[PDB]
Amino acid sequence: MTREELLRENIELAKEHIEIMREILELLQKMEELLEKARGADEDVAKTIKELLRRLKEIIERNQRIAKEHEYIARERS
Amino acid sequence: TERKLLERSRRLQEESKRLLDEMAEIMRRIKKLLKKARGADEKVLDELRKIIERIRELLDRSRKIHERSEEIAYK
Repeated sequence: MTREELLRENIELAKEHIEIMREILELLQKMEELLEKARGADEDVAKTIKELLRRLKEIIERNQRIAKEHEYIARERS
Repeated sequence: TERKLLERSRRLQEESKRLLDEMAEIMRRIKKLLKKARGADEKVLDELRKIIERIRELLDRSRKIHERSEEIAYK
């Protein structure tokens, strides 16, 4: 390779490296989009489960109110 | 009286049954939400995994470019 050819290759290599860094920059942003998507998805799921567990807890407390009343009734009917 | 208390108890069993059925559906819905969330996270991690292997392949070429640049500087 001639000197002028080697320097031109140096230039091409630099330009190629910049395009490569750009593609990585693109891919990093796509990673952030995916990480935040899953982040929000797990937070919506967590919210739904949090309220479902709250509904569930109040149903249980009411259940034990009924059960203790049953017991009070069975005692009375004796 | 026996008849009043027995209808009191009978009315409560109707309430309990509706509550127990409601609890059951909630647990099945919770179980499904977790399975769906796991599937969605596995999907994201699948895609993240592929993005990273592209990045690392881009760093293979980056190292090749650097390696070639040092060659040119040597002589």
